[PDB]
Amino acid sequence: MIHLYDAKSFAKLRAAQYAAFHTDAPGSWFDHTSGVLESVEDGTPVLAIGVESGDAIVFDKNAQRIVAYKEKSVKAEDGSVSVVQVENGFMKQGHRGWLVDLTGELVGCSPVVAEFGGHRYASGMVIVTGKGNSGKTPLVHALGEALGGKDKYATVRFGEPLSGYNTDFNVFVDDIARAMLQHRVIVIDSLKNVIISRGAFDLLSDIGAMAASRGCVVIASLNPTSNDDKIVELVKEASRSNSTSLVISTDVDGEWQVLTRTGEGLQRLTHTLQTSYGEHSVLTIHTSQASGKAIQTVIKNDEL
Amino acid sequence: MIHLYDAKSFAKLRAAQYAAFHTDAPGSWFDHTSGVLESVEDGTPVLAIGVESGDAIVFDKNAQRIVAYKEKSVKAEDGSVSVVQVENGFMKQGHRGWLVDLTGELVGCSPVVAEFGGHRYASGMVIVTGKGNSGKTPLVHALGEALGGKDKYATVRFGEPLSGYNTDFNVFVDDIARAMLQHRVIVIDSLKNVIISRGAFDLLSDIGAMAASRGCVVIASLNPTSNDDKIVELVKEASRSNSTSLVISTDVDGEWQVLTRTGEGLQRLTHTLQTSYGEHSVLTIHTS
Amino acid sequence: MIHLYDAKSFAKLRAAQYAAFHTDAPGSWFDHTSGVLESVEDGTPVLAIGVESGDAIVFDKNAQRIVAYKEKSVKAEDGSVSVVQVENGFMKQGHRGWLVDLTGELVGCSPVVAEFGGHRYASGMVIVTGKGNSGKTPLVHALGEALGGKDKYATVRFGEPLSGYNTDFNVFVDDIARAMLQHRVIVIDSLKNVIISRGAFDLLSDIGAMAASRGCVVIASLNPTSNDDKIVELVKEASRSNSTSLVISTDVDGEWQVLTRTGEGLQRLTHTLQTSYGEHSVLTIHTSQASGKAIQTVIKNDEL
Amino acid sequence: MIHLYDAKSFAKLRAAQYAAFHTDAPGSWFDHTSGVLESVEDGTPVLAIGVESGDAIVFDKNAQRIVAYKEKSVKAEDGSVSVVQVENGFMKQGHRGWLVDLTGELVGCSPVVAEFGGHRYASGMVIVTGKGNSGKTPLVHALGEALGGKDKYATVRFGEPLSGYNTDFNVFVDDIARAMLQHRVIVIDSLKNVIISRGAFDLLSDIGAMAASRGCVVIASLNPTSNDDKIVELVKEASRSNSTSLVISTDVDGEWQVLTRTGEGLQRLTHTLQTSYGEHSVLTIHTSQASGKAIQTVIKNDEL
Amino acid sequence: MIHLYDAKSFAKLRAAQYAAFHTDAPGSWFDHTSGVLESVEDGTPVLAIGVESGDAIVFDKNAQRIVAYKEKSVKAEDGSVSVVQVENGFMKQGHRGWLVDLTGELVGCSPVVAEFGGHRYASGMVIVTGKGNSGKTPLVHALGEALGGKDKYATVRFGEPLSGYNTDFNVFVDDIARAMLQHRVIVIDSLKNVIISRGAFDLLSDIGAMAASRGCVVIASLNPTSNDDKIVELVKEASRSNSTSLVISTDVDGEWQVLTRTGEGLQRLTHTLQTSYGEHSVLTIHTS
Amino acid sequence: MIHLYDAKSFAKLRAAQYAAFHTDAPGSWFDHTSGVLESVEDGTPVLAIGVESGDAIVFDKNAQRIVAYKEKSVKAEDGSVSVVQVENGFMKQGHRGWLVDLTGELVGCSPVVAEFGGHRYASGMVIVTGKGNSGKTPLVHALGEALGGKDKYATVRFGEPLSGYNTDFNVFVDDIARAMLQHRVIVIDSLKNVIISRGAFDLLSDIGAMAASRGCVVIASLNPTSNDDKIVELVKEASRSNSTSLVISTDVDGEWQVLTRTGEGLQRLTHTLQTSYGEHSVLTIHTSQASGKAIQTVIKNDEL
Repeated sequence: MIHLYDAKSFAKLRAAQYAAFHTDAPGSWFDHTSGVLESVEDGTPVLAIGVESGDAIVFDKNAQRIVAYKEKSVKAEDGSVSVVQVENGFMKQGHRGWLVDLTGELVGCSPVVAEFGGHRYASGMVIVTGKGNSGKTPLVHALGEALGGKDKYATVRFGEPLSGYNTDFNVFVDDIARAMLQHRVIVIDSLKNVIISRGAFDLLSDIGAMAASRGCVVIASLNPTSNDDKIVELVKEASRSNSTSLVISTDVDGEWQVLTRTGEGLQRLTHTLQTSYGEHSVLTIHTSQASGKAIQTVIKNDEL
Repeated sequence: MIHLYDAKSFAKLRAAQYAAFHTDAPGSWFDHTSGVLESVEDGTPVLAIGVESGDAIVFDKNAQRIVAYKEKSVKAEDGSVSVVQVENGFMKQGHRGWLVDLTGELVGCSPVVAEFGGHRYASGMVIVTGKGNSGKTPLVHALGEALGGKDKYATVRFGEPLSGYNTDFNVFVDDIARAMLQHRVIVIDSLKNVIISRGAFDLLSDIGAMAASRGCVVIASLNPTSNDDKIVELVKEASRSNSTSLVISTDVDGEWQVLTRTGEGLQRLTHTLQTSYGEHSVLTIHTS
Repeated sequence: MIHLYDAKSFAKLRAAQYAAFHTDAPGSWFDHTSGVLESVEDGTPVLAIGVESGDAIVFDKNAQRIVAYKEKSVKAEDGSVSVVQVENGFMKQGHRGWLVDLTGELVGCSPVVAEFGGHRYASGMVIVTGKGNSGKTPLVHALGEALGGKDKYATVRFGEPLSGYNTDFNVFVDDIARAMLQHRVIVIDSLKNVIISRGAFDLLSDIGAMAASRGCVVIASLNPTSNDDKIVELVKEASRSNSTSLVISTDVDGEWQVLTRTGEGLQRLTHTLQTSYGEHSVLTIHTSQASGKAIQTVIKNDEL
Repeated sequence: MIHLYDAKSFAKLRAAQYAAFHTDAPGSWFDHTSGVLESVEDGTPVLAIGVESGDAIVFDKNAQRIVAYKEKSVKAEDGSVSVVQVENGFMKQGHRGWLVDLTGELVGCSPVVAEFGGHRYASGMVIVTGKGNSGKTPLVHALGEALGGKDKYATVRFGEPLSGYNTDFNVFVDDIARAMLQHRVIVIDSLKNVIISRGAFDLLSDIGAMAASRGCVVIASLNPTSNDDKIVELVKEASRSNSTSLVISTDVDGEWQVLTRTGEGLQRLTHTLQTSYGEHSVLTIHTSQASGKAIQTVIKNDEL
Repeated sequence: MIHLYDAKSFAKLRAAQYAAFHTDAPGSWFDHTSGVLESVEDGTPVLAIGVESGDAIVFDKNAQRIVAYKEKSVKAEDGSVSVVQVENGFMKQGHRGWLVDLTGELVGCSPVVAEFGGHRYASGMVIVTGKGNSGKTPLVHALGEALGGKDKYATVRFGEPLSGYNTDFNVFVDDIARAMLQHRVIVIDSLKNVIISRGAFDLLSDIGAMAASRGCVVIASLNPTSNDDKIVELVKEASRSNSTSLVISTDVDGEWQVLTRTGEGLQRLTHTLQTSYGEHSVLTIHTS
Repeated sequence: MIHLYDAKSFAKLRAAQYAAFHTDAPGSWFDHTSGVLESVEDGTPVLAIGVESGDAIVFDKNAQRIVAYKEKSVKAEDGSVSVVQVENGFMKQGHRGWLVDLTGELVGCSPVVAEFGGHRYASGMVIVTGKGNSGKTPLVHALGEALGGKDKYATVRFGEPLSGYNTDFNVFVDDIARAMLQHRVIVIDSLKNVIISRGAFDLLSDIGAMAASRGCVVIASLNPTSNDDKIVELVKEASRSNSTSLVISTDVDGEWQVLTRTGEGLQRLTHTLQTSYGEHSVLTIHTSQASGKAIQTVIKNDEL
C-alpha cells in the first residue's frame, strides 16, 4: 500500500530500516514472518508466483497449491482493498507476491539473515556471478552452508545437463515457492535459461522482494555465458537492479567480492572473501565499507 | 474538448496560464479540484487508469474501484459527448484520465503546487534522474517533505528488491490512482519496468496530465540503469518530454538542477539545489 | 475512383489544379465543401476515421457519431460502388476518409486556405518541426490566428503533461474529426505520442488527404525529441511524405522556413518567416520561389 | 500448371516468347485476353486479389465484386484441378491471381504493350524510381499518355496528402483490379505506404505477373524516400525482382534510363529518355541494347 | 525409424550407400520407387507436404489430393507406429514427407539420377545460385534437358513477374508434389519468397530428403537478389546445407562449379561445367 | 524436488557424485534405471517430451505413446506432489522430462556410460562440433560403435537432404524418446534445423538432463554452418551450457578434443583423440586432465 510521511515519521522509518540490518539479531525477521504465516486461517492463500505463460499459481502456508478459492476481499488502513480468487488452479483475482502482510509498515529493509566470518549478510536475492575461472556452483553451496549455520540449506536445481536436474520452468517456480515458504537459506543452481517468457521476466523482478519480505536469502548462480551483448546487458541489469546483494569473482583465484544493499536509500557495503578447495571440490570460505555508485558500475563491466 | 480562439481570447488564456504558476496562491488549484471532486454524486466515476494489459480500471471520488456502472452520457458545450460504462471491473466505454471536468476551460497550465527555499514548484510530474553518485531515493523523499510543507506526502513503492515492495504493475496503478485522488504531494520510488507493456506505455503518457489537472505533484525517481553509457541522454529528454519538470544530478556531488515548464508555450525556468546528508542518510535541501 | 485522360483532358486538369492554389479566392474551396456537407440527407455518414485498434468510427455532417446504419450502396460513373454500414458504433463496411464526394473530378489539389503577409497558404496538413531553440507551440498558435484571419481557429490538445490535456488517442481522433467538419483553421498541439498502433499509423497517412479534400488546414507541432534513429526517420518521413506543407526552424532565432506543395506534380514553393515575442510568450509573425528535391532533403537532415 | 519439355519443345517456347515482345503487333496480346474475358460465362470469377488482412476478394469479367459463389472445380490437361469458392464476400477456395486461363501454354512472356519514339515497351509492371530532382509524378503521366497512344490511360491514386486521394488499402486493390480488367495502360501514383501488411506484400509479388498475363502495363511511381536501410533494400528488391521493367532517373536533369526484361531467360534491354516541361508542369518525352546483371546492380545502388 | 548398428552392419551400410551413387545404374532407384508407389492401394496416402499456414495437404499415388481419410495405423519392426488421418482436406494425424516406405533400410543415400558429359549426378535437391552475370534460368533448363536424357523434364514456375506465372505458395507446393510423384527430373524456376512463412520453412527443410528418397532430382534457381553484397555467402552455405548438390557460377562467364554430396558421411565431389548460348538464349552444356 | 544439506550430508553427496563417474562400473547406472523402468505398473507414464508447438507427448516404459490417462497424484518425501494427466494424446498436467524417479537423492551426476581406449566417457548429451575439414558424421558413428562396445548403438536421423531422412520435428522427438527408453548409446545425426520453435528450445534444454538421468549417452553432430552471429552464439551456448560433454575438431586433421563435465561442481576433464579413415569413409578412433573455464572459452571461439 502507500504510506504517508513528514520529517519525523520519515526519520523514524530510516532508523528502523537501519536497525533491521545492522542491529537486529540475525535471522530474527525470518522467525517473525514464520510466526505470521503459521497464524493464517489454513487454506488461506499466502503466496502467488508466475508460471511460464504469465499466469500465476497460488500456495497456502504449507506450500500446498490451491486450486479453487472463492472471491474474498480485505480492506487495509490505506482504504485500499485487495481481492483474491483462484479458479481451476490459477489466480483469477489478486497479484503476484505475498498475499498476506508480513512487513506491516516496516518496508524498504534488507533484514539481516545471518552472520559469518565477522560479516552480516542480508536476506533477499543474492546473485553469484562474474566471468572467470572461479566456479559459481562450489561458491553457492559453501555460502549456503555458512549462512545456514545451525540449519540446513535448501537446494533448488534447474536447467543443467546433469542427472536429476529439472528443466521445466513450471516445476522450477513450484520448488522456489516451497523453498521460500519453508527455509531461511536457499540455493538456486543456475539462473541460466531464465534471464524471454513472461514467467521468467516476472520471476526476475519479483523474487528479490519476495525473499526480503520473508527474511530468507536466495543464493543464485548465474554464468555470463553468452557474450551476446543483448543478454550480457540482461545479466548486468539483473545483477544491478534485481539483486539485494551481489557476489562477484575477481582476477585473483579463489577471491570474491560481496556488495550488499543495506536498505532503502541506505549505503551499499562491500567486503572480500577468500576461499580454497578441499576434497571432491568442496569449497571452504575462510574467516579472519561503502562503495560509490561509480565504483559499482566499474564492477559491472567485469561481466561485460 | 476543442477550444476556439481569436487574438483577444488567446491573449487572455496566456495571461491566465501565466498567473496559474506565477501569482496564484501555492496549492490553491489542488484545493479547488478537491472541492469539485467532493461535489460528485458518489459511485460516480471520476478517474480511469490503464492496467498492464491495456484495459482500464475506474475509481470514484473515494478511491473505491467501480466494478459495475451502466452506460451514461454527458453532452458539453463543444457539442461533443462523453460516455462511461464499467462492466465486470473494466471500462467498456470511456477514456483514460479524469472522467470529470476539473480544469474548466483553463487548460495548458502548470498550477503552482508549493513554494520552498525561495522557489515556486509546479504540479504535474517531476522525474528525478541522471547518472552519477548522487542518490535519487534520498532526493525524492527530501523533496516530498519540503513540498508537502504542513502536509504529509504520500509514498508509492514499486519494483525494488527490498522488503514490502510491490512488484505487480496492476497494484502499482491502483496505488497511484488512490494517491492522486487523495494527496497533493506524491513520491514514486522507482519507475522501473515502465520505460514495454501497454499499461506501462499508457502510464508514462498519462500521468503528467492527470497530475497537472488535479494540481498535485508526482515526484518519480528513474535510474538510467539500463546502460551506464551516455545513453543517460536517452531516458532523459524522453523524461523531459513526458515530464512537467525535470530534476537531474550534476557533476558536483549533492548538487541538482531543476528545469520546470511553467505552462503551455511559456518559458522553461531553471534553478539549482544544494543538499547534504544527516543521520541514517536523511537528505536535507539547503535554503538561502 | 479512377480517372481516364488523354493529352487534352490532362492539360485541363493541371490548369485547374494550378488555379486551385494560385488564383482561386482564399478559402473558397472550404466554403464550397461546407455547402456540399450541408446538403447531405442528415444521418448520412460523411467521415470515417481510425481509432487506436485499427477499427473506424463514423460521423454525420454535424460531427455527431453514428452508432447504427444499415448497409447502403452507391454507384459512381466509374461503375464502381461504395458501401457503408455501421454496427455497434463501428464501421462494418466502407473505408477511412470522406464518405461523400467533396472534390468531384478535381483531384490532386492543395486548395488555397488563406493569404497572409503577402503569401498564399495551402490547406491540408502542415507539420511544424525542427530541432532547436525556437518553440513550436507559440508558432502554431500564431499561424493559426494569422491564417484564421476573420475567423477563430480551433485548437486540439493532445499528449502533453499540462492541465486539461487529453492523452487518450480515441478522444483525440474524435476532436480531430469534429474540428475538420466544423472549422477552416485547426491547430494540433503535439503530434508526439502518435508517430506504433494501427490507429496512429492510419491517422498519419490519412489526415493530409482528408484536410486537403475539405479545404481546411491542420497545423501540427512535432518535436524531433528522441534522437533514436528509428523515429528520427519516422519524423523526416512524416514531414517529407505525409505533409502538404512543412514549416521548419532555422539556425537564426525566430526565423522559420515554409515549404509548400502547390499540387499534384506541381512545384514546391518556399518562403521565409520572421517572428518575435510579446508579453506572456505571445508570438507575432512579421509581414513585409521553387526549391529542388535535393535542396528539400538538405532541409530534412536538419531534423536528423 | 506445370509444363514438360525436351530440346525441341523448349526451343519452340523460346522462339515464341521472343516473338511476343519483338515481333507481335503492339497491344495484340491485350486485345486477345480481352476476348478471352468476354467469352466468360458471366458471374464467373476471373480475378482474385489480396486485401490488407491477407484474405482475397474476387471479381467477374465486368469488374464487379462477387460475394457468393458455390464450390466449382476444373481439371486441366495437367491433370491438376483448380477450385473456386466465394463466401460472404471473400474467397474460401482458390488462389490469388487470374482464375481463368489467359496465356495457354505460352508462359514466361513480356507481351509488347506499345511502341513509342522508336522503342517497344513491355506489359507487366514498371516501377519509376530513383533518388534525385527529377519528379516521378510528371514522368508516369507522360509515359501513360505516350503508351496509351490512341487510347486514354487509367490513373489510380493512392496515399498522398492531396485532395481526393484515397488512403485506404482495400479501396486501392479494388481500383487496381478494375483497372487491369478494363484498360491497357494504367498509372499508379505512389506505391508509397505499400512497400508490412500481408496485403501489401501479396500485391508487390502478384501485380507484375497479373499485368503481364493480361497484356496491360502498370506504371507505378516509387520514391526511395526514407533512407532507412531496411526499406531502402525493399525498394531495390521490388525494383530488381518484382518489376517487369524499370525506369530510373540519372544524374542529368530530365534524363531517364529504361531497363526492360524481354522475357523468361531472355536479355534485359536498356535505352534512354530525354524530357522537358511545358506549362503547368506537363512533361513531354522527346522522340528522336543489353545490360549485364553486373551493370544492373550498379544502377541499383543509385537508390541506396 | 531408428536403426541399430555394430562395426559389421555399419560397414555394409556404407558400402551400399557408396554403390547407390557410384555403381548402380543411373535412374534405377527412381524406377524402383516408381514400382513401389504403383503397388499402393489407390486412395492410400503416399505424400504429405506443408502449405503456407503450416498445415499439410495429402496426395495419393496419382497426385490426387485426399480430402477425407479415416484414421489408420501401421506398426513397423522398430516397434514404432505411424498414423495417418485426413479431415476436411488437411492432415489431422501423420507427418510431412513420404507416408510410404520407399527406401527400406537403405538410408542416407544420394541415389544416382543420371549420367552426362562423363559425370554422374545425384538425385535430391540441386540449388543453382551465385552472384554475377551468368543467368540461372538458362542453366536450370539446360541441366534439366541434359539430365532428363531420353525423358522430358518437368518445369515448375513460381514468383516471377512474367505471363502465366503462379505466385500463390499453395499452388506451388501442389505443383511440386505432383512433379515428384510423376517425374525424375524437375526444374523449379525461382525459389523466391522461400528463403518466412511456416510453409516456406517446411519446404526448404523437406524437399531435399523427399527428392532423394524418390530418386528424382529437383533443380532450383535461387537468386541472391536480397542484397548484392558478398552476402551471397549467406543464402549460399544455407543452400549448401539444405541441398544435396550445389551449382554456383564462377568469375569466368559461362563457367559453373558443381559440388555434390555422394552420401551420408561420404566424400563431396566437385567438377566444372562450360557453357554457351545459341539462338533465343538456349544454353548448351559442353561435354568432353 | 528440493534437497536439504549440512556440511556432512553435502560432503557425502560430493563423494557419491565423484564415484558415479570415476569408480562405478561403466554402464551400471544405465542397467539400474532399466530396472526401475521395468518395475513400473504398465501403462504408467514415464517420459514426457515437447513437440514443435510446445505441448508435450507422453510415453510408457515400452516407448508406446499414451493418449489418455486420468489425473493421478503422488506425494514425495519433499512433501511436494506431482500430477500427471494425459488427454487427447497430450499432457494436460505434469512436466517435461522423466515422470518417474530414476535418481533418488543421487542428483548432479554424469554417470559413466562406457570406457574406451583408456578413457571413461560420461552419459548425458555430447555435442560433436567445430569448424573445419574434419567431418562430424563419421566421428559420431565411430564414437557410437566404440562406446557401444558389446552392444549396438541406435541412430536417429534428422534434417539432411539424403534418402530416408525424416525432416518433421514431431517424428524426431518420437525417435529420441524411444531411443532413450531402449538404448544406452544413441547417435543423432544433425542437430541442424533445431537450434526457433518452442519444441526445439525445450529439446535443447531438456535432453542433457534426460540422458544423464537415464545413464545413456546421446552423441549429436552440429555444424556451425551459418556464420550468422545470432546462431553462431546459439551454437557456442548449446555447446557450453546444454552439453554434458563436448567433442570439437582441432587444426590438425583427424584430431579431436574431448571436454567432459564429471559432475555437479566437479572438474571438467579433457583428453585428445586421433582418427583415420578406412574404406567407404569408415572412421576409426585409435587407442594408445583439467581445463580451466578460461581455457574452455578459448576452445569456444573456434566455432565463432
